[PDB]
Amino acid sequence: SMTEYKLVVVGACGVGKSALTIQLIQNHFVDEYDPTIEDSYRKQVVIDGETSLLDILDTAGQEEYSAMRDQYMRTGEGFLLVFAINNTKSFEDIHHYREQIKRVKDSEDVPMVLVGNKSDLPSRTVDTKQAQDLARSYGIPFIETSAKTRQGVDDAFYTLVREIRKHKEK
Amino acid sequence: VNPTVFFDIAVDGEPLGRVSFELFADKVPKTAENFRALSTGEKGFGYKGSSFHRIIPGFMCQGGDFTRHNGTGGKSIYGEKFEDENFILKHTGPGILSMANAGPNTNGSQFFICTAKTEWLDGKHVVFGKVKEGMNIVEAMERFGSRNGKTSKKITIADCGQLE
Ligand SMILES: *SCCCC(=O)N[C@H](C(=O)N[C@@H](Cc1cccc(O)c1)C(=O)N1CCC[C@@H](C(=O)OC)N1)C(C)C
Ligand SMILES: Nc1nc2c(ncn2[C@@H]2O[C@H](COP(=O)(O)OP(=O)(O)NP(=O)(O)O)[C@@H](O)[C@H]2O)c(=O)[nH]1
Ligand SMILES: [Mg+2]
Repeated sequence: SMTEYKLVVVGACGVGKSALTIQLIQNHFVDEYDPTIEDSYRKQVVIDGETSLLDILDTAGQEEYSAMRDQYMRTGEGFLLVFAINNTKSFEDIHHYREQIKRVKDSEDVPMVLVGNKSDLPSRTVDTKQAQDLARSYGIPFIETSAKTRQGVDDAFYTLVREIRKHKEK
Repeated sequence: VNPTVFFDIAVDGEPLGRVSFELFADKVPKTAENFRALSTGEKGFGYKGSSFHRIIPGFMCQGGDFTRHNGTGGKSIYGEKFEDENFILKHTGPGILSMANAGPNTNGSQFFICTAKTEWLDGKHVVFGKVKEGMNIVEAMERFGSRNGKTSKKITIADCGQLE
């Protein structure tokens, strides 16, 4: 028996939620865009010497009717808030996701990591400082990732698990 | 009369049955005309041969991508997209025919057939028709769907056209 964590990947359309997840799970990157409705993955990992089972929920970038979004926020233990560094609207959308999670969880202290994805691209529109300051305002880590080059991918998910573990200590 | 169009549905190429639709041209003429013309193929492109790429049992069956064949494509008779014509009609229950979209004013060719009342889509998706005959075929199509909409067999519009 090992610890198990329910992680949820949220963010606007096309920011790379699935590409980050598939890189973690399958160690490959696809340029193709297959929009997500909902997909679930499981992976056994060792993080800080502690072996754990990650249950990862990959969500849709488009909202449906909230009652099922409140569902996975209700049951999720930690959340990746993903935006793309070349999509300013996706960065602006971040606060909506955090607000929704805090509302469902009735807490300002929910395990979360802000993820700035597509850090390989030269079309950047969101400054790193903007994201760092946002993460500071929320009290959460910020991780820059590229699902294409695998930069920061393990770091983003493993840091989220560390945040859950730290929250469980309080 | 409002136009009636038909789809002959196939499952991995084998005929399943015919679904016919009344198109509410009296209320939504531009949206009705788009679907009618794409069903006849008269502009040189349209639904024939395309698939229902997303089937969610108890919710809806979605199709209409004849350009990319993967659920990302869309082409109307007016260009890549056209505006939401009106939101008069509501998603009141099974059989409602409505436009898929990526947000306001992004109608192309993709559409969905409701298998339940879906009121949360009212005012966001333009309703323009209803199943007239063959609702049992739409119900048979749901067996091939799943909670995230992925289909287990190729559900296609083997033939389509206009009856009146
Ligand atoms: S985040 C990527 C959005 C891409 C997009 O909007 N594509 C549309 C499309 O298929 N729209 C769907 C709405 C939708 C809902 C959830 C996720 C995505 O990706 C898209 C649509 O119109 N539609 C009909 C009503 C039901 C809904 C659904 O499946 O809810 C679970 N799909 C195409 C048309 C370009
Ligand atoms: N260059 C680059 N492209 C990326 C990166 N991550 C994703 N992409 C590309 O961006 C597109 C969208 O990726 P995808 O993972 O499907 O995004 P999503 O957030 O899951 N979209 P949805 O909300 O519809 O499910 C794809 O073309 C994918 O290859 C990245 O780090 N770098
Ligand atoms: Mg996705």
